[PDB]
Amino acid sequence: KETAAAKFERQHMDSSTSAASSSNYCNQMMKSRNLTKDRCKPVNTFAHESLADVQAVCSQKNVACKNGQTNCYQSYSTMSITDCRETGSSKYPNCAYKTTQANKHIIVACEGNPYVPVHFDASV
Ligand SMILES: [Cl-]
Ligand SMILES: [Cl-]
Ligand SMILES: [Cl-]
Ligand SMILES: [Cl-]
Repeated sequence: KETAAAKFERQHMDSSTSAASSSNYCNQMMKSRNLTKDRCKPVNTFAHESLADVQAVCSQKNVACKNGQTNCYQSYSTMSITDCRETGSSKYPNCAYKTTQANKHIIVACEGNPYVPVHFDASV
């Protein structure tokens, strides 16, 4: 079974590029990160910062999660991220995604030792 730390890294990390280069970024990344295997994952967000910078968020501004938990952390500075969401024509096994790139603060839930991000809550 995939660990909660590695699951976040597979779903929400993309340090290779600075930003989403094209509209086909999500269609390629959702397939490459195995998020369209048996079901097209409706909403997923990739971060375009180094692994150390996203892991550093857990020791930053402590905020409440959307569900009610107190282990979420908002980043101090705005980070380059891309939100991938299914379009109207998206239907398995032909998953289609909308690519939207913007610079925002990231909010991530952190747990364990070392204290690393496991869930991507939202972006502000
Ligand atoms: Cl791990
Ligand atoms: Cl997400
Ligand atoms: Cl680590
Ligand atoms: Cl998540």
